[PDB]
Amino acid sequence: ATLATKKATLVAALKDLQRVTVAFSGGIDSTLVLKMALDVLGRDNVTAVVANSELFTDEEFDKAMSLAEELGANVQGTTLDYLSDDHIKNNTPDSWYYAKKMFYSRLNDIAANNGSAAVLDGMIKNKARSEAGARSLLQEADFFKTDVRALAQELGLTNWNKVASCSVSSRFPYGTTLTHDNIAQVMAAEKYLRSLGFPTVRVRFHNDIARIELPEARIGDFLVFNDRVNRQLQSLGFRYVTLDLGGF
Amino acid sequence: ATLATKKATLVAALKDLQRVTVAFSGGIDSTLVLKMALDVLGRDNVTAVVANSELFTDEEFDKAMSLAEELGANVQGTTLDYLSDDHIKNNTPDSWYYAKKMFYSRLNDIAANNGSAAVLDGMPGLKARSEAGARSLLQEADFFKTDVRALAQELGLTNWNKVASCSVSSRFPYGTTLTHDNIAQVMAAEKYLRSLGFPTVRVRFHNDIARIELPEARIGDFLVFNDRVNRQLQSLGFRYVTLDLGGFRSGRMNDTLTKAQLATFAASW
Amino acid sequence: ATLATKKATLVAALKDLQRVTVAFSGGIDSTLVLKMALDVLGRDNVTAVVANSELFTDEEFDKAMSLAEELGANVQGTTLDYLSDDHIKNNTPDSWYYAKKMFYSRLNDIAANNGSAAVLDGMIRSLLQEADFFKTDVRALAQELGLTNWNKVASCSVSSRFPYGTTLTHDNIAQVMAAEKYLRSLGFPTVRVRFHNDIARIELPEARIGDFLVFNDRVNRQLQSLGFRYVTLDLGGF
Amino acid sequence: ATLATKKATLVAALKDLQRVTVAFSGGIDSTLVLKMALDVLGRDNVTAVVANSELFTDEEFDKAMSLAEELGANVQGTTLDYLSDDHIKNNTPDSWYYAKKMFYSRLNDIAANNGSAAVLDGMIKNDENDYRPGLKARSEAGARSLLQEADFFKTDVRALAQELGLTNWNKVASCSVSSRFPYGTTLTHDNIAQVMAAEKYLRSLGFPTVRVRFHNDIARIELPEARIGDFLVFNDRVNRQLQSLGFRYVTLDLGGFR
Amino acid sequence: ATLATKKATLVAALKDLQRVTVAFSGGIDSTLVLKMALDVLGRDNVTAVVANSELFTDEEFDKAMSLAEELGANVQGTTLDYLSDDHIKNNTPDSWYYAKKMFYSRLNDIAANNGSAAVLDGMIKNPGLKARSEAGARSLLQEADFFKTDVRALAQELGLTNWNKVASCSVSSRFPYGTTLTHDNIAQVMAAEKYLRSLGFPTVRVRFHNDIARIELPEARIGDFLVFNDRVNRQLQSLGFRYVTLDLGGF
Amino acid sequence: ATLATKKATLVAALKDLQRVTVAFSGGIDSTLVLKMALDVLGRDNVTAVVANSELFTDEEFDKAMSLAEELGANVQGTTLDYLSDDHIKNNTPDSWYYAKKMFYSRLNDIAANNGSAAVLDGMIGARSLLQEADFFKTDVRALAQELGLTNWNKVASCSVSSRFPYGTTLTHDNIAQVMAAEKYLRSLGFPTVRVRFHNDIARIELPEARIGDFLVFNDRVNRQLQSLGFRYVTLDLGGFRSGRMNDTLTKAQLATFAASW
Repeated sequence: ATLATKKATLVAALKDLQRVTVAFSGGIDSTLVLKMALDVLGRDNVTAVVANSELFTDEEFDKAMSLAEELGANVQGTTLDYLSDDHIKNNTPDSWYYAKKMFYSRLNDIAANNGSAAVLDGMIKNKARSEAGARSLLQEADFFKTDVRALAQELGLTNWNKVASCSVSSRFPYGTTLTHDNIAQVMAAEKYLRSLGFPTVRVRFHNDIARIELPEARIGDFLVFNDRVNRQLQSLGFRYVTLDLGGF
Repeated sequence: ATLATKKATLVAALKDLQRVTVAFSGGIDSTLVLKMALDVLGRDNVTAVVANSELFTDEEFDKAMSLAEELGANVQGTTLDYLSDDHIKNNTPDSWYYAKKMFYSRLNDIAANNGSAAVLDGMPGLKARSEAGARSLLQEADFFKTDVRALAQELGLTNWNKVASCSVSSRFPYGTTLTHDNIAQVMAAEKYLRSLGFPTVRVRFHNDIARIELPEARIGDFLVFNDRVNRQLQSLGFRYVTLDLGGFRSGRMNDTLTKAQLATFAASW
Repeated sequence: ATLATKKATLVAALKDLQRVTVAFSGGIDSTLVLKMALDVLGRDNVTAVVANSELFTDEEFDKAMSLAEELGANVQGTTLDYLSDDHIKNNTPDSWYYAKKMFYSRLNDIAANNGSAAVLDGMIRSLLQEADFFKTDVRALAQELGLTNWNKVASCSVSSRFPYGTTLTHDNIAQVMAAEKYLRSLGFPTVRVRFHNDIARIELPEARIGDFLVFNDRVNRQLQSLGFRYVTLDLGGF
Repeated sequence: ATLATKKATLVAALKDLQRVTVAFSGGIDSTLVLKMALDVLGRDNVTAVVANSELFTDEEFDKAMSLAEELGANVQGTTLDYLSDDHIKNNTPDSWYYAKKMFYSRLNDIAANNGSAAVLDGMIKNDENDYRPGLKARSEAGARSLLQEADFFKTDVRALAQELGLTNWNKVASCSVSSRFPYGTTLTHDNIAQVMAAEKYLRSLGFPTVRVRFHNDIARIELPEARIGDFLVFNDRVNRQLQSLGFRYVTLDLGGFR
Repeated sequence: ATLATKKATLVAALKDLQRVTVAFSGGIDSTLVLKMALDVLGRDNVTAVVANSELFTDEEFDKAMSLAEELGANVQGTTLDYLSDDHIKNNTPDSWYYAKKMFYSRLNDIAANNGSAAVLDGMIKNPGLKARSEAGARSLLQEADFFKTDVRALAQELGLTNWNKVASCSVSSRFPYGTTLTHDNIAQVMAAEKYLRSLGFPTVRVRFHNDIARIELPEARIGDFLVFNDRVNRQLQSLGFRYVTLDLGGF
Repeated sequence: ATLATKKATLVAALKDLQRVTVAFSGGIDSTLVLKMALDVLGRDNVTAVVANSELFTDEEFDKAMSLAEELGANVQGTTLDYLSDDHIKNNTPDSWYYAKKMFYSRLNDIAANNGSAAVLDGMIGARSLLQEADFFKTDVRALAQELGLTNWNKVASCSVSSRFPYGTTLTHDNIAQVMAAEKYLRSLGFPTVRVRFHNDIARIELPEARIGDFLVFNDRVNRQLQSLGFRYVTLDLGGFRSGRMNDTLTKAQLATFAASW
């Protein structure tokens, strides 16, 4: 019922586990888990694992790896072939579930081979995890979003990913099959738009059509880049480069 | 040579035919032929025919019909079912040819049944004009674009369509099947945009996506209508309503370097 | 005149007091005061109080209450009835003064009953100002204690959206407050909806007026449903 | 039927009236009436009348007078006192009626004192009420609207006007300045001048279609929504200039012009 | 006097000349002169002449050529080398006079060689009038006391609707009086303006300040221009400018 | 490889020098250097030196002075007369080098007279310990966050020489004219701006993402910079740092255009 009591619960579960493997995204939640795991169990009893895959960009992978090193953790990257699963490859509405299922399976094999007693993730109290037996100790300790912020300040944590990343699957219609090329073309398209000063952007893939989603308050400033964005996204493989009048 | 020879050639060829049926678009070229037919042959020996179909809007048909009456011609409306032809229904790159062929076939049937000696116009197989026997006396008289203007002013011609019409098939990709509903959907979307003050517009059909083409100089003014256009075309059946950042007739206004880049990009499809 | 020397004076100042009640707005300044009060005097000798009233939004009240607890403070809500004062109710040019009197009277009244030696505020008793904290010193020291979360948008009393002389009502306040919250949700954090009966006069920073065009029709219809008959934008800006 | 048939009706109606007085506003409709009257009856049996008043701008009055002379008409200016009628003075919803009556009453006296058989105006099928737009223009049993009798629509007015080579007219349809004041608000020489000077300034920046709605200390500017994007570069100049004209707040209506 | 009396004067003056050469710019004045010459003397006795040169755009020449042919006139293009005269090339305030002098001299040679009794221009009653009188050209609109009101009234009476309404201006105005005109900087300014007009901005000037282009647009159009910033920048640099700028004062 | 390994190098390099003098501009790089220097050597072994001159604004000098002292450094003002050097006064393409020579010459005299073992600067006789420790721009920000550094100059400062063409002589009047014009533009909400001086022509460079917002200010800027002495006030259609955001083809073309001057 108090932050001390919630932090006490978390420390006790970590002390009980002894050795843990932590799924590290770089957000505040996984940052808080990894820093309490290091403080309670020591550097030699925690392994931070960062997933690298086709559904996320090299930038977020590099940023998550370096943040984990900045916390003083031993960090290990692992690559998942999400496109090997037909639910992900053909993008069904259940694609995220099979991606999380494949991710947590790899984490258990790492945890089994480094002697960890559990895989830890960042999930707090607001499926594929429970099937895997991973533990969300923040959620077991009744951490809400405000308690994550309070404890992060108490431990002097200031640096984490403030932008929540989302799988590139969301830029493709459910029917659409994801390939290594159209994913890369979508990823380069969003990265270019971001470099113009639009941090919140989506390039929705509709075969030959790119449908760009921007916050509507930014579209007026965007006009100066229309021609450059058009030709650049066409060089990336789109035939039509369009702007959604509904916005982001 | 002389414009007097361009008109003399035309006058002699019309006096030659005695009775004619004229394919009337409402454009300057067909306007000019129709009034030369009337002046040379009289009302009782000219039949103006204006096509009505699903590939063009009711506005231009009603506008073309009244203009032919304004010239003093006896006018005939005929309705064509272009979608009965599978080349048109399935929007092949040859669709224009089968549309013209079906049109000239109906004109030849109308002319045979009224007493005309020829069908007149303004300008995969045999040429749809020549296969049917249609005569383009303006081109036979070697009229250039300015001479049509020079003779049209000389004859006091004032009301005609300066807007070049284009078949609604052009808003669908090659291969896409045209339906009565998606045609109506495209037509209502473009008419809505014109009512907001954008006379030059295309709503390109990509199934669930509408791709709007506007002149780039107008896109800044267009933002005030984004939300209204989005919701209006969604009520018309589109799921996503988008604006093409290349504009209407992309590349027509780019610099020399990026005009050739946009050209070779389109040369891949 | 170093941040280390400024913080020592501030820590020492609090130390003398022993027990404090802190006027907590949720901004960076009062957040730094409250967490130095907590660090120096302990949680049981600090009372953070957040004022709620008709002149400020429920959102900033809820946000200030949660932020003070996030620092680990015991937090107390207090409700002020500003409209009970006839100077405030009729929006006189001196309305601010009678509002401040009611505000500090209530905090002094809270401080008297919890044993506090003084009421503290965040102004740049203003111990931040006495220690010569500039805006640059607040940012460095708040980060130094790991503070990242605070209310960055400074609130202003809703009285400013009504002409002097106009009687303030719960409905005209609610109408103005709802109009501003809608506009902020469109991506315009700095906005005023000036109330002129049938006319809403929207003030935006001039650098943002270009971005606003895409929202003209939606803003027009939304504020008409809120009770305005005409919805207008001031060409002079904010 | 055909535009030729509509014009034949008009020619016959003019030949039957022999001598006419034409209420000339300078718009497309009034230009077509005035120039067919001149073409059929000759300059000696047509009197063009252009109204000058406090409710319309001197600019369009000067333009209409020059156009009527340019058309080859004998044109006559007459100044009306709309504000003399208290129904117009106090801007009631029925103000249009007393303005139209006073306007047509003056025209009938001009027609009575020359040899004209009828007052003609520019009113077509559909059309808008010039004092109160949004009330469909209609009737007037004391005047003849030969365009409306011949079933001229707006499209036929263009077609026949181009056919006669008419190019110069006022393309923006004018509306009485009464419409810029709320119902109940009393019209003054100062607030009219204040609104008229404000619209005249806005028109000089390249906005021919504009309304400066008067709300005492508040100016509420109505522009066509398609033009509001162009307006941004003029915000500060318009704010200052309309403030010097007496407004305290200068605002832009997010709904745009009607 | 009445417009009927002025038109009678105009008709009688043309009837007396029998065969004429008309300097045709495409404006209201030159269109009215050319049309009355055709109406009074017939197509076989009128020659329309349109000047082509480096100081004006090919677009205005082509439209002027097309207008004369539309009126039913036999129209003839003639090319003038204005920069061969140093008074013009050095861009002095009197350069326009030497341009007009070279123009009327060529018109006199055309009229001398086709049998015309006079060169006619569009000038009216109320300048570059001195060059006209020295060359003996005739402004019949001004002799008949046509004012602007009479020109417009008669153009309506003859059903004339189409003429060039935008007044063209010599490219010298895009260079300061100190700068001497060369064929390359003229070509550079003309290509830049021709590109800008192609984007939908008919009213534009590209003022030449050596390495700097200063673009003048009507202020009401500057908002529309933003989408073209990058394309205009690189195209005018490829034309030789180092900086491409937009004047915040407008046109 | 790791930020920890680079910071260890940085800590060790400072310990060896024992006492250092830091050239402090207020940017992220020098703020980082000064704060690691203070943490490793203590306030008594590092003196912060901020340059004051006619080529930079009083605002940039005061902010560097307030930031260095707030971090706990002993801060020292030194005034440089850059315009006394004809390479700077006449703005040659190598002018920046003679400005750096005159500044680093003054820093060495302070370093000789305070007992410092080296002059330190922010680069990634002078020592750039960030560059020796293999700090890239990303490592500067990551480590600057680690020490809680929040206040630094986010808009990069640049000598006013850059607003004048090569060959043009700098005067107090044209410098003041450029500084007054940029300060006015900054007050309208454009913190990143350049007013390039071309005698009677002002050429304004803004970040392209901001040019859409600028239209509302056209007339005010035109009149205000005209009162400052310009005859024509213009906006550069390439923007600030042109070509940096263009597409692959037009970034290459603009780099060709820029290379021909």
